[PDB]
Amino acid sequence: GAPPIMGSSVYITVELAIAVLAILGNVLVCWAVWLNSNLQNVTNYFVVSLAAADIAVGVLAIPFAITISTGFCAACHGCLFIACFVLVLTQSKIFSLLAIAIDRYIAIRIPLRYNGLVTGTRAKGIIAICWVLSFAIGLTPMLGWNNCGQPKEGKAHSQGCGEGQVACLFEDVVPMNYMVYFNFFACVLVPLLLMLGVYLRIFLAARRQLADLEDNWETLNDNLKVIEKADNAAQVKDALTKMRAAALDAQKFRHGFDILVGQIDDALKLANEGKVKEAQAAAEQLKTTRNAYIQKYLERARSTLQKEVHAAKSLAIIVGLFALCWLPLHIINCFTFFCPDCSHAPLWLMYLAIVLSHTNSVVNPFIYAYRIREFRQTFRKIIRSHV
Ligand SMILES: Cc1c(C#N)cccc1-c1cc(-c2cn(Cc3cccc(C(C)(C)O)n3)nn2)nc(N)n1
Ligand SMILES: CC(C)CCC[C@@H](C)[C@H]1CC[C@H]2[C@@H]3CC=C4C[C@@H](O)CC[C@]4(C)[C@H]3CC[C@]12C
Ligand SMILES: CC(C)CCC[C@@H](C)[C@H]1CC[C@H]2[C@@H]3CC=C4C[C@@H](O)CC[C@]4(C)[C@H]3CC[C@]12C
Ligand SMILES: CC(C)CCC[C@@H](C)[C@H]1CC[C@H]2[C@@H]3CC=C4C[C@@H](O)CC[C@]4(C)[C@H]3CC[C@]12C
Ligand SMILES: CCCCCCCC/C=C\CCCCCCCC(=O)O
Repeated sequence: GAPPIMGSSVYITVELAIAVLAILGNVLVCWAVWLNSNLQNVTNYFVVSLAAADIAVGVLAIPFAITISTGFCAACHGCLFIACFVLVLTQSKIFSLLAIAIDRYIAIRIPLRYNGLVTGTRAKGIIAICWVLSFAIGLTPMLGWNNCGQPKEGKAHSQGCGEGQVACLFEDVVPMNYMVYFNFFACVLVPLLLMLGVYLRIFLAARRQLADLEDNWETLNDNLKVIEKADNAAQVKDALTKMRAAALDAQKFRHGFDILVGQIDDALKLANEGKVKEAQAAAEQLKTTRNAYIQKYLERARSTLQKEVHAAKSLAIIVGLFALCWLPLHIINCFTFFCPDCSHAPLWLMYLAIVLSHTNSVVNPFIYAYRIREFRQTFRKIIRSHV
């Protein structure tokens, strides 16, 4: 067996590199929100809670991980705390991520009421409430769901540990049924699936709204055809009534729809009197209102929904990379736990899976920079002005 300090040295050098980049990158996220009022919306308060958790990974959870890989003699419950602290920070990120998905779902489903429902003061109260539950979830082992009542006394002796001490190792003190049933299944997988449902519902909503617009637009332009090409009064009235509801429905900028419906009322009135050619010609005045007001709403509405879709995809990539960085390690615990006949994943793979999970704390800054113009532009200023 190769001197264990050769593998540890690599693992540790890598952990530190990752802690450095987690700190830098998420500091930049915070500095960017601090400085650009275009980034000071509720959604980004959760971005900031997320970046704080990732700063805390680099400043505390990674040094803790390095520590608890040595097996050092430690009081069992102090071992548990350096083992479990990172579970808190991770739970924090899961709640931020879920909050964000719900925020954008409210934003696209009821845009009209979002600013009176989703306020900065309520966001901050939700964040605080989430941090406190994260401490309760990730430190639950401290409350007694732990292996400190059944230490490995042979192992503690072979290391000369004091009395009451254990060799301090994540899997020796944190029970694996906590890690699998409670943490993984219930505190991680259930929320990720929820977030999956929510982003589903967001994309469906957006897809339905865009079609509604495109329908309303076609109701508008086809019912005109029916008018130009009629020779009967009632044909004109019928086609106009179907433009008016499709106009009021799209209304749900004002000069544009006032004129439009008013001109439709104008033409409806003419058509009820049997003035076919006089209604057909008043209808034609609508086309002028279409080109100048309605088609510009169609397009800005389309543009806003495409931006929400693009934004929601950017945030779902954050959640997928969270899942990618953490599932291997969860999957390993599931084998450790459910297959006592299987050999334990080898050390080298544990190294790989642990460092992989920690790299998640580096990736969010890059997503913002690659996918969110306002962040990317801010990031450039901060770098230039303070190289
Ligand atoms: C925390 C967590 C979460 C969260 N949040 C989610 C899923 C799984 C885990 C998680 C984490 C760790 C772990 C172990 N170490 C210290 C360390 C470093 C290098 C090598 C070694 C040895 C002794 C070789 O095993 N041990 N750091 N994290 N171990 C396990 N099974 N699960
Ligand atoms: C604000 C931040 C920097 C505070 C950080 C405090 C951290 C590093 C402290 C608080 C609790 C501490 C632990 C409490 C108890 C023990 C048991 C002892 O046998 C070995 C050290 C160990 C495991 C400590 C390690 C350091 C520790 C984790
Ligand atoms: C989420 C994406 C990246 C997929 C990740 C799947 C990974 C974690 C899977 C693929 C193959 C798996 C390994 C296959 C075989 C063994 C041997 C067994 O004795 C312990 C589990 C162990 C060591 C598995 C650990 C988890 C593993 C490495
Ligand atoms: C959406 C997906 C990623 C959710 C997570 C899937 C998890 C729960 C699945 C993926 C593959 C599964 C493992 C496949 C094989 C074995 C070996 C068996 O002897 C014990 C169960 C165990 C260890 C399974 C446990 C559950 C498992 C780890
Ligand atoms: C913004 C910071 C939020 C502060 C949250 C503090 C709430 C902590 C909630 C439950 C913690 C449960 C674990 C208690 C550790 C006790 C240590 C011991 O057992 O010796």
